[PDB]
Formats: sequence, C-alpha cells, structure tokens
Amino acid sequence: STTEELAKTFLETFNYEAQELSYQSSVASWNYNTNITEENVQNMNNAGDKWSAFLKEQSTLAQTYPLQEIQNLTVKLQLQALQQNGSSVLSEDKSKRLNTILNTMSTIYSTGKVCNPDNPQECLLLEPGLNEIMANSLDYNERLWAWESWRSEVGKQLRPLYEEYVVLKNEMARANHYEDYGDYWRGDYEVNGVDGYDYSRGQLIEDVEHTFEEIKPLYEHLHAYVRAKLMNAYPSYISPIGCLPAHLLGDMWGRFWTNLYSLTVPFGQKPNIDVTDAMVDQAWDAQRIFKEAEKFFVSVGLPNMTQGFWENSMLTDPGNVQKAVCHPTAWDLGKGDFRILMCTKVTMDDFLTAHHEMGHIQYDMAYAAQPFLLRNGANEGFHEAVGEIMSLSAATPKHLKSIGLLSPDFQEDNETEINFLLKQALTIVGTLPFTYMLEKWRWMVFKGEIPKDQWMKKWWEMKREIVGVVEPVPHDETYCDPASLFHVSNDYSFIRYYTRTLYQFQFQEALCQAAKHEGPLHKCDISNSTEAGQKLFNMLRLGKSEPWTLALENVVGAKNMNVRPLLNYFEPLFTWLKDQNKNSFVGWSTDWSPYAD
Amino acid sequence: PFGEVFNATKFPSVYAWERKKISNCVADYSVLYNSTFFSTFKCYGVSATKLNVYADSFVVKGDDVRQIAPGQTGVIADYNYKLPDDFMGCVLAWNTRNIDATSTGNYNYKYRYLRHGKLRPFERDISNVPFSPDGKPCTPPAPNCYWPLRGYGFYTTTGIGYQPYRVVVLSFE
Ligand SMILES: [Cl-]
Ligand SMILES: [Zn+2]
Repeated sequence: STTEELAKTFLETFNYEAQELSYQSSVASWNYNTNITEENVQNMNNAGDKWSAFLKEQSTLAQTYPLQEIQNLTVKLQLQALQQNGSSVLSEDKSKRLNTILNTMSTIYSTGKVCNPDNPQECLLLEPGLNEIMANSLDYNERLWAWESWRSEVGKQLRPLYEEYVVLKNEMARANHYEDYGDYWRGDYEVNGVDGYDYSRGQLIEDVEHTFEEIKPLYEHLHAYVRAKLMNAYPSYISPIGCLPAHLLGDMWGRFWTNLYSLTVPFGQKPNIDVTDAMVDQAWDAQRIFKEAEKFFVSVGLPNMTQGFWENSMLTDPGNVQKAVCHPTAWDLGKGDFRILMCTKVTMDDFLTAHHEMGHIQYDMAYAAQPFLLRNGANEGFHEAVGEIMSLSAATPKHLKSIGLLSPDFQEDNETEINFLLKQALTIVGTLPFTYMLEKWRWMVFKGEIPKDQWMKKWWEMKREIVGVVEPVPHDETYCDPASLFHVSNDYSFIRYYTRTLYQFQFQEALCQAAKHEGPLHKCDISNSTEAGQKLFNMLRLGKSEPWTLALENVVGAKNMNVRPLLNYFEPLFTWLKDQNKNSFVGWSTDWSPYAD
Repeated sequence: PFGEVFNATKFPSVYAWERKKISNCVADYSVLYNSTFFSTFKCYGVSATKLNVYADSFVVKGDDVRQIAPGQTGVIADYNYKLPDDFMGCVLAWNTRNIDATSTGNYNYKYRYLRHGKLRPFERDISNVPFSPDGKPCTPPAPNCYWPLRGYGFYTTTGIGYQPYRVVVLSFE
C-alpha cells in the first residue's frame, strides 16, 4: 500500500468505468450523427453529459496522488492525463464567463452572415456563399468584398472577446506552471525522463523555426511562380516584386492555395489521374471501395476490418426518411467496436478518402492493447499523418493500374507529373508558412510580446514577412482577423497542421526505402509490401505509450521532425521552378501594398 | 443429463459461477463432438470416450475466454475462476450476443477485479465488501474504496472480443 500501489488500483477502476461511459457516449453520438431526430439528439447529451461528469469527478479526484512518486513511468503518464485540471483552478465566475465567451465566438462565427451592401435584402453565410466566392470568383472586387465583409462584421465583433479570451486563458496556464497558454499547447510535444528521447516545451519552437528554414527556398520559389501566374489572372493588381493580396489566394484566408490550380497549372494540356469515370464505368459500389481498401492494408500484413465493422458502419447516404451528417469520419467507439461514417459516392476523391479513413481505423486497432488512456496517436499530428500516408500511396498511377481503374496501357509522362506535383505544392507547401506565422502570432501574443493596439500591425507585419502576403485594405485594431478563422475563434492547437505535414513524409520515406523504392519518392506505393508494414506497426501499436520521438524512430529511424524528406517529395518540382523563375524575381518586398498610401 | 447446463435458459456470472455434479449417468459426448456452434474446445486431458464428473458454467467477455486454461495470469483467473496447473479435462464456449446482449447494454453479468490474494484452483468467492489495498474496511464514497464487483454490459454491437460468451468447464476425476 505505497503511493503508487494506490494509484495502480485507481487507474484500474477508472479504466473499466471509463470504458462503459465512453462507449455509451459514442453510441449516442453515433445514433445522432446517423439519424438526427429529437429522441436521438436529446439522448446524445444525456450520455455525453454523464461522460462529461465522470471526468471532472475523476480528474479532481486523481489529485489524491502526487505524480512525483511514480516508478512504473506509464502510471505517471496516465495519471498525468487525468490531471486535466480543466478550467477549475479559476473562479466559478471566470470559468463561467470564459465558457460564455468561447460559446459566443463559436456561434458568431457559425451564425455571422453578411448582407449585400448593393442588395440589403440578400445575404450569405461563410459556408456556402462567401466561401463559394473566395474559391471561384475572378472579380478582384467581389473577392475583395467578401474578404473584407467577413473580417469587418464578425471580425470586429470577435475583437473584444478575444482580448479577454487571452487573459483568462493565460491565467489558467500560469497556475499549472506553464509560461503562458502558449507554453500550454506546446506541452503536447513534451517528454520527461527516458534518455535521448526527452523534449522540452520550447524546443518545438526551435526545431520548428529551424526546419522551417530549409523550406524557405522551396517556398519563396513556389510563391514567385504562382505570383507571376496570378499577375495574369488579375492584371495590374499585383507587383512583380511585391507580396500576394490575401483575397486572391484560393480561399477565405489563404489557408490553402489549392483552388489556385485553376490558374497556375503548368500545362493545361494534360488530363486524368482521375479514375472517377473508370469506377462508375465498372459499376463499382460503396462496398467495392471500402472492401478494396481493406485489401491494401492486408497487402502490407495488417488485419481485415472487423466482422462488426461491416455490420454497423454506414457507407452510403441513408437518403430521406432518415437525415444524417455526412462528414466522412473514423470511429473508435472502444469495446473493440470500430466503424466509419461516410455518405460514399463512387468518385476518386471518395476512393482515396475511404483509404485515408480506413487508415485511422487501422491505427486505432494497432493501439487497442494499450490502456484506455494511451489509445491515441503519439500526438495530435500522428493520427492525421498516418491517414494521409495512405492517400499518398493509393493516388499513384502505379497503384491505380495495379487495381484496374487505370487502363494498363496508360503511361505517365513527366509533365502530367509536374502538374500533380505542383497541385501538391498548392496545398501541402502553401499552408506550411501560413501555419507557421499563424501559431507564431498567437504564440507571441500569449508571451505578451504583442500589445493590444498593434495586434494587426503585428499580424500583417509577419504575414508580409513569413507568408509574403498583403492586406487589400488596411485594418486597425477594430478588426481581429487572426481569429476570423475557425481554428482560432474556436480555440485550437493549429501547429498540428504543420508537424503532421513533416511526419507524414519521413513516414512516407521510411516506408519507401524499406519497401525498396526505385523511382522518385512520390511514385511510391507501399502496397503489397509487408516488410515495410511491420516497420509501421511498431510506431502504430504504441498509441501514446512512448514518447512520440521513440514512436517516430520506430519507422523513420530518427528522433526528430526533419523536413529533408518533404523537400525530397518536392525535388522534381523544386528545380523545375528555379527554371521558370530564371527571369522572375524570387522573393518579395515587405513594403509594397495593394491599397497604396 | 448435460442438457441442463448447456442449452440451459439462464447462466451464472463468473465470480459467482455454478458447479454442477453429474453422478451415475451416461452421455455419448457426441452431442459435443459435433456442432461447430462452440468457439472453443481445448481439452487438456484427451478427446475420446469410455462411458464413465464436474461441469461449471458461467459467462465471460470474449478475450476473457483465453483465461479459462492452466497457467495464464488472469484478472479473471486471479480473481474469479482458476483452473489447476495440472489436473484437467475440457473448456468450452459459444457466442451469445443475441441472448445475453441488448442494444442498450445488459450489465447483469458481473466479475471481480479487486481482491487480496489469488484464487487457488477451483476456488470461489461471493464476497461483496468494499475493497482497499491494505485491509482498511471501506465505506464509499471514501478515498480508495471500491466495490470489488462490476458489470460487463454486453452491447449487441461490440467487437467479438467484447461479446458475451458462455462457458462450461467439464472436469473429470
Ligand atoms: Cl488575416
Ligand atoms: Zn482524417
């Protein structure tokens, strides 16, 4: 009856009870998202609420145990988790208010709809409407309008709240011995005692700012290329040495340059790594899609989906007489009860998606052995990276012919490739900086390094440095754009999107050299290779069990996030660009502006 | 005579398992030889006939079936049912999701997970006194107080590993 021995027996009780409440919570949450009625929705809460109850109870109960008295390190790790000291350390007044804030921001962002200044009787929501505009509109003004309309109505409104939002949130952090709400988030990456596998809540910032450096060349160059391309799209509205106008980047914030493919495509005279037709032309149905993906993973020495998986899962839109949420989703309801929700539609996008999702399911199972509190990805990124690993292999024309969705006779030429390759930069390499500057800004704002009256004059002072992008109208502290984006005005660790990006590649490399790959890194298809599968299943079955660094090791074979393998995926490209930019200017002046004066 | 344990309407909960004694009787074993129905038959003794007994029945989780066999640390064999390291006969099981599992959960089947000491072969424990890892008599919701018995709660929709399987341990002497 030591201090450990007592905790030992605590967790044991927590595990068996959490398994039942959590299962009850998911099943309800499941019946809703797949039947949306009144009885099913009301229910979702009761169950969800009970599970919410059990937590605070069990959290402010794990206090009985002073962490520093643990030898079986695991216990400390678990105990640590239950130590979600929530937002209790505050005052019932503040905690109340805090949640009142979050909630508003959330509903403002969800409800906020702007109305046509040139047709007050008509209005639009972010999605669709506004977003519909930011992706397809070629009207410099219409784009300009929506961009400002949004950051002008809801933006401003969120300014007050965010201001208070910070303080309170910061207060919390400090109490728990964290430098700020910032050093809080960074926590997710921390490691304590294990030798050569530790990691500080600060080295993230180092290893991020370090890695990001090696990416600059590739970025500057992609930037420079799309720039001139845009210069043609929006004649005269751009500077050949200046930055890029925020309302012109494929979506409402410039998150991803994806939608710019339209007018940046290297060779318009190329066509289909789109089997969408081939699928419909072969009468493939839902089942085929998922059944086929099951094969893929088997092909690398992993298991068939559970007998239950097929019995419970929802693979096709129920139609009417039963309304349901169609976000494709992986489900790990626990009790060895896995399943996917997808309103499947015989297309390629969906076909890859189905693989991506079955990747999550694959990860989930792998770590089912681990104790209830360790059943997750090494970190926030790991789980998404694992899924995108699959999307990567299945997308190869190689794998597509391999399966009979692409006429065996089709031969890939190095131009259709540059395409795809850049259609990638647009998404993978466009959001990289956008992400680094974002979190860095919140990051700084949380170490106080950025005053309330320079909150935009600091935003865009780095948007013009890190991202080489400009504001089409200047903003004052009336506006609060760094929050105009879901992830921010709804409180979320946004750095995941960065780290998950590298991780997914060192994983893709690790698996190609292991599965013996001869062509350029993006031609890889781990498919049919079991030996490289084994290499995956090591970092997989760990769950949160080890330090992500060890987890990373197991596959890649290193102990840190190296960007060199991303650069590798984008090397046939990287040069093709230095070539287009022989006459273009590579870089940008932080001073140039679209509005002028 | 066996038709009363197998085929039986209701089954006992592990910790409180039921032992049947069949004296002066004969059965072919062929009602058992065939019918794949069973998901387990490991017979730690033989597999023939000689018209010559013990038959304990109860219900455990799926993956918990692994534990009804000699050796095997437990948590089920440590605290609910322990088969002798040596002396043996047979262990039998079948899936009963529809009989013992509901769509809302059926927490009627229990198992002990907290105990002081391990169960010596064939032993049984129906105690139900608040547990504490030192002996201090408990009184919930006091700290470090747990009721040693818990429900399984078999939902019709859970993994085969977490589905209700009934067990009959036929022991010969
Ligand atoms: Cl912005
Ligand atoms: Zn995903």
